[PDB]
Amino acid sequence: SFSGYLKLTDNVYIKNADIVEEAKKVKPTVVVNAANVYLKHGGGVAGALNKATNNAMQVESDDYIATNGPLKVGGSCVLSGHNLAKHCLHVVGPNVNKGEDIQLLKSAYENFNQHEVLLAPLLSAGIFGADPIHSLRVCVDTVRTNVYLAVFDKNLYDKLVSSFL
Ligand SMILES: O=C1CC(I)=CC=N1
Repeated sequence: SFSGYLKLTDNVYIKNADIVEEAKKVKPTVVVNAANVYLKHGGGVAGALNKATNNAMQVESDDYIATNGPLKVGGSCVLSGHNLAKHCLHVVGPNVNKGEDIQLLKSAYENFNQHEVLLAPLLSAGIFGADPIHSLRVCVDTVRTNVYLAVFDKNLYDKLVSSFL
């Protein structure tokens, strides 16, 4: 299963790792994508996960959007995990850089509760513009299922562990 994770709470674990590399090594049941409402996997975690699937995630996502329309901010959808996981839970955290409401971060993390165990990034962190310390606090206070957080940035990882209440 997952290795080298630091236990934060009863159910939240954290590691300084590239989520693509974590997914290829573990091949978890669920890998969470930091998605936008259009499932346009351009940059950040989404661009990286999609590129690891040789664009298969984008092809599948475009078919999903053609059929169903866009997701809601705070919403999610379950798609194939391709070569990374059994499934990919595409979760839309609020993008602060696009003026979206940070209050929706709790709704976004609520999606994780429908899955027993997940490999995930910190929602709304990185290019989404929210404070990662706040995202980790919402995560531990919202997610009740087992979440293995992969934090790409080492300096951020250290700051998150050292400041965790
Ligand atoms: O290139 C990337 C970005 C991020 I954020 C996580 C993993 N790979």
